[PDB]
Amino acid sequence: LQRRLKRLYPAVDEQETPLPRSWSPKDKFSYIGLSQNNLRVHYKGHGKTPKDAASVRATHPIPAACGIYYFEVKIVSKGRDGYMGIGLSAQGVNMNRLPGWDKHSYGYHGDDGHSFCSSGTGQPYGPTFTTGDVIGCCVNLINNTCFYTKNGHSLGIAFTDLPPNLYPTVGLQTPGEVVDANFGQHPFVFDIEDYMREW
Repeated sequence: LQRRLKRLYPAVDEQETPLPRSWSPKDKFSYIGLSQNNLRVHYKGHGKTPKDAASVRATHPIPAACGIYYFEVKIVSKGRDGYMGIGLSAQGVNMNRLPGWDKHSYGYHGDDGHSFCSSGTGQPYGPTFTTGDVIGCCVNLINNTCFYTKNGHSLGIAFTDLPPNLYPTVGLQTPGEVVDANFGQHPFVFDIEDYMREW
C-alpha cells in the first residue's frame, strides 16, 4: 500500500511545507461555498457581471520540492454560462476575480478556452470546457512552466517564467456552477507519473 501524495511527491517534508489537500474555508471570496470535505466548490454569488466573480485558494502553496505538481478539477455543473477559471495565484491576490485577471495569478477559462497570464489579455490556448470535463493543471517547478490537460490529454505550455509559491485556485461566476478538486487522493485521468518520470 502506497500513500498517494508520498508516491507523487517523495521529496516533500510536510512538517515543513504541507501539501495542499483541500480548498481553504478562509482564503476564499464570500461568494464561494464549500462541501464534500472542502473539495467541492459552489458558486453562491449574484452572477450578474464580472464584479461577481469569485475564487478560492487551496490550503497551502505548492512546495517547490514537488519538482512537478499536478491537480485536476471536475466540472460538476457549468451552471448558467460556465464562466469558470482554473489555475494558480500568489498569496493575497484579490479573490473577487477569476484566475489570471489580476497580477500574480494565472488561469485557463472554460467559456472561451483562453489563457490569462497575470492580468494580460486573454489569449487563445485550449478548447472550451463544460459539464462533465476534467481539467488538470500541471506546474513544472524546475523550468517554471505550467500546462493544462483535458480529460487525460495534455494541452500546450500555457505560462512560462512562473514565480514559485503559487496556490491552486479555481474561480466561478454564474449561478449553479460547481466544480470538484482532486489534489492527489484519487487516481488522476492524466498519466501524470509518466510525465514526471522524465523529470
